[PDB]
Amino acid sequence: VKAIKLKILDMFLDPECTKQDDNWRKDLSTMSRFCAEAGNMCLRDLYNYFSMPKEDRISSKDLYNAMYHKTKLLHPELPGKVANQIVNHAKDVWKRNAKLIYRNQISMPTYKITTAPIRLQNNIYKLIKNKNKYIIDVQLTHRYFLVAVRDSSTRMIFDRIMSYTQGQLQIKKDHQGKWYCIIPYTFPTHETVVMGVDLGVAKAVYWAFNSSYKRGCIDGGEIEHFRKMIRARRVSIQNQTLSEKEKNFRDTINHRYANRIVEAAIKQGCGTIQIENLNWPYYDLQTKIVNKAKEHGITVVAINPQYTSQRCSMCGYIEKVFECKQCGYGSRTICINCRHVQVSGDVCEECGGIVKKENVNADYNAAKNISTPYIDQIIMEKCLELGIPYRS
Amino acid sequence: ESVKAIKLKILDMFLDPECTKQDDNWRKDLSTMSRFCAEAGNMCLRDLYNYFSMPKEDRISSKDLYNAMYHKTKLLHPELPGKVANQIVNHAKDVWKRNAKLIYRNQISMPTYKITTAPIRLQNNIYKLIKNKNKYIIDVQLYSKEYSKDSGKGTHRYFLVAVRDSSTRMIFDRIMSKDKSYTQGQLQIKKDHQGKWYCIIPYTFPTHETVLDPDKVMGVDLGVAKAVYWAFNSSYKRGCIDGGEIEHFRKMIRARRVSIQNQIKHSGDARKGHGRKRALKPIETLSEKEKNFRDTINHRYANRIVEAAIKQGCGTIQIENLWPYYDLQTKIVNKAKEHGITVVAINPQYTSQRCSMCGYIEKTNRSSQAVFECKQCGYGSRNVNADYNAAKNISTPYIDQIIMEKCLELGI
DNA sequence: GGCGACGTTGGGTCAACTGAAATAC
DNA sequence: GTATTTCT
RNA sequence: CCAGGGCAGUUAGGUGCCCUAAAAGAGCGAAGUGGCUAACGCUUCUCUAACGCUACGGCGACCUUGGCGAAAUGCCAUCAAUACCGGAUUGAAACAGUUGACCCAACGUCGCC
Ligand SMILES: [Zn+2]
Ligand SMILES: [Zn+2]
Ligand SMILES: [Zn+2]
Repeated sequence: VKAIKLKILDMFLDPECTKQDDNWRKDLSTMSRFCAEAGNMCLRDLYNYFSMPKEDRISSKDLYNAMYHKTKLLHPELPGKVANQIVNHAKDVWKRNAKLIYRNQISMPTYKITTAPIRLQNNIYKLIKNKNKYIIDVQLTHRYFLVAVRDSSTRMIFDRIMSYTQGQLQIKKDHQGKWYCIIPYTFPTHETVVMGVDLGVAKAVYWAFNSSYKRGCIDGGEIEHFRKMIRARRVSIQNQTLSEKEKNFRDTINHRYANRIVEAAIKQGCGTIQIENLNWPYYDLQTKIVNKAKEHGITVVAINPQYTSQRCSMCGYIEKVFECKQCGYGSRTICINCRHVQVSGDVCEECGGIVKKENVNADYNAAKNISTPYIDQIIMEKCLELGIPYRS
Repeated sequence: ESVKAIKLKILDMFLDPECTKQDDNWRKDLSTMSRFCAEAGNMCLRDLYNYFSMPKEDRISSKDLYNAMYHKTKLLHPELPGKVANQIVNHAKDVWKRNAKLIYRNQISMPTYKITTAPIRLQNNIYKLIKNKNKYIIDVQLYSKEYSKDSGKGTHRYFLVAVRDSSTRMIFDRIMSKDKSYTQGQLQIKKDHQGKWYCIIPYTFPTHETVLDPDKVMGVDLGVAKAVYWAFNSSYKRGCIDGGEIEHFRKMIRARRVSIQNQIKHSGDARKGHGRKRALKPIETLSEKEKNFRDTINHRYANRIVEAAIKQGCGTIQIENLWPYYDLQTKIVNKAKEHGITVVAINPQYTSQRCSMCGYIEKTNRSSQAVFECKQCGYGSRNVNADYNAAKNISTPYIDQIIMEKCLELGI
C-alpha cells in the first residue's frame, strides 16, 4: 500500500560501508532469478493443486509445506526467510488471481526479473542512519547496503520508520539493472480537523498548505470546454435554453470544487480555510465553500485579493510561472532533500539527491500567499514599507 | 512473395446468405466470441507453460500436447468451431515459441491475451469472400456444429463488411477469385477502442514484377528534427520531407488526455463511483488518436520513400539501424517488399561525420548541423545540407565496411 | 510539485505470422 | 460438401 | 480564441447534418482493493446523444490532385479555408495489421514532505 523506493548504491559486508562486497550485482541478479524461478514453480504447484478436484487433494498446510520443500530443493542458495516470503507472496497472488485463472481471463502468473523482488520480513531488516549515508541492515551474516535518499519526504519517512512499522521489504530490479529498495510501512490511523485558495480566469482554483508542500490544481478543462461549447452553440443558433443551462452549470460547478477543497482540507490534517474574496459567479463559489466547509467545522475567512499574485511566497517580496527578482523563486533549481539553491546540475553536492527546477506557477504562488495566516497584517507591514497602496 | 492486410469494418451480422435476417444482439455476440477466444488462448498458453516447465522425461509428446490443447479449447467453449480452435492453438504456440527462451530465463511475464478487443482467428478454408449485389459479405464460420444444434441457428455468420474504396474493391475482387491472384489468410475479428468491429484479411500476394535495377541504391537518413531525407547513389537527384505538426499533435492529444483525467477529482458522482471504465469512458476516444496518427504519418513518409525509388528505378533502399523510427523503417521494408525492392540495414555510426564526396572522417562537423562543409576536399565549400550529406553517404552499397575500414586507420 | 506503492492506459521497439492434408459427419 | 481433428 | 463527439470503410485534418451540462446521469453484482457489506481509477459490466431518404427492410453519404524537383528550399496549374484585403496567405494521403513481450511516459487513489 504505502511504500517508498530507495535507489541503491553498493553492498558492504560490514555496517561501516568500508569493505564492499565485490560482484554484488551479479549475486543479487542470480538470487532474484532463483526467487522468480521458485515463485513460478510454486505457482504452478498451486495451479495443479487447485485444478484437481477438491475431494482428491491434500490439506492446505501440507500443500504449503510441499511448496516450501520444493522451493528449498530447487534453489538451495535462497535463504529460509526469502523462500518463506516467496511462498507467502505466491499464495497471496494465487488467492487474488485464481478466479481469473479459472475463468481464463489471464494466463499463468509468473515473476519476471523486474517484478520479482527479494522479499524479506520486517523482523530481519533494520533501518540505521549514519550521517549522510543511509544503511539497510538485512540479514541474508547480515549484509549492509548503501541507500541514497533523493527527497526530503523520503528522508522523513525513512527516519520515522527507523525510530512507522516496517512492512515486507522488497528489492526489485529495472531494465538498466538498477536495484530499487522499496520499504513498505504502516501507520496508526488518526483523523484531524490552515490553507488558502487562489483564483484565476480559466485555471479555476489552486490550493497550498501553510505547513505542508502539498499541492493541487483544479485544471479547468471542464470549464473551458463548457464555455467553448456554449459559445459555439450560441453562434450556430444565431446563424440558423443555453443560457439557463450555463447558469445551472455555474451553480453546480461550485459544489464540485467546494467538495474537492473540503476533501483536500480534511486530508493531510487542515482545519482552517483562508479563502479569497471577491464572467463567473465568484460570490456563488464563495457561499458554497463557506457553507460546505462549515459541515466539518472549518471556518472560512475572506481576504482582499490585492497583491496576492505578485507577492513571493518564500521571501515576501512584492514586485510589479511566477519568478520574483529578489530571490529568483521561479528560475532557481533546488535539491528536494536540502532545499539549498544550486546554479546547475541534477545532483546535489550537499546531499546527492534529486535537484528539481522550481515549477512555481503563478496560481500556486498566489494560493500559498493567500494561505499565509494573518495576511492583512503581513501585507500592511510590507506594501506600506515599499509605498505600494492597497485598499482596506 | 509478400503479404498485406485488408481491414474491413463490420456493418452488421446476419444468419442468411441474402442478409435478410440479422442477429439483434450481434455486437455482444462478437464480444462474447472474442472473450472466449482470449480465454482459450490463455488456457493454451498456460498448458504450454506447464508442459515446457516440466522435465522432458515427464512429458507427453508435443503432438499429444497440441491435441489435448485443441480438445480443451473445443470443450471449454463449445461455441468455438474447430477452425477457430486450431487457429487459437496455433497462435498460442507461436507466442510460446517466440517467448520460450526468455520464459526459460524468467525475463518475460507469461503472455496473456487481453480479453478486451481480443482477435478472433479463423483459417482461410472456412470463411469465403462473396459479393451479393453491392453488399460485400464474408461467410465466416464462427459457430460450432454443436452450438448450431443446441441453439437452432446455423454455423455460418454472414458479416456485411464495408468495402467502399476503389483500391479496397480491387483487392477484394482479386482475392475473391483465384483464377496474379491473392490468397486468403487467417481472418481476424478485432475491435477498436471505440467499439467498432473489423474483419482483417491478411492476404499473401505475389511480389510485383517491376523492372528495378538493383545497382541503383537510395539511402534514407532519419534526423532529429528533420524527419527524413533521401538521396540516390547512382544519380545526383534526391529528395526530402519533414514533419509538420509531427509532435504538436502528440503534445495536444496528451495535454487533452491529462486535462480530462485530472477532471475526475472534481467530476460528478457518476464517474467517481462506477468503476475505472466509467471513469476512462471520456478518455476512450483519445485511446488511439496519436497512436494511429503515428501510422498515418509513417505511411505517408514510407510511401514517398518507396515511390521515389520506383520513379528513379532504384531497386535497393538503405536504412540506418536504430519518434517511431523503427515503425517507419518497418513500413518502408514492407511497402518496398510489395514493389520488389530489397532493403539493406547498415550501422549509421559516423555516417554523418564521413563526407559524402571524399569519404574522409572529421570531428568538427558535429557542431555544424544546419549545413555540411568538408574542410579537406571542399565539396560543400564550392550549399549542401547535412541531412543530404548523410543520405548521399549512406546511398552507396557496403557502407558499414567502409566506415569500419576508415575508422581503423583514423578517427577510431 | 516531487519522492514512491498499487493499478490502469497511452506512446514507443521487435519479431513472427498472416495453413494444409486428412478425416469424421 | 461441410466441419473437425491433426500435422507441421 | 468558434470545443468534444456520432455517421460518412480506418487513421489525421477538414467537410455535409446532428447531439452535448458524455470533463454527464443510472442500474445488476461481488471477480478484487477496503470495512459477510458495498466506499472505490470496484466489475467479462451494461444502458444512457448524434447523417439524409425510407414505405421500415434497406439504400446512399464527400476532399486531402497531377508533374518539376542535385531539396522542407519551394514552382507550376487544381481544390478547401481565412476573425486578411475578386486578389493575397495557409494546407494539399496514404492505407499492413494482429499478436504478445519489454521499455518509458502519463493519469486515479493512497502515505509523506
Ligand atoms: Zn522571492
Ligand atoms: Zn541537497
Ligand atoms: Zn569531403
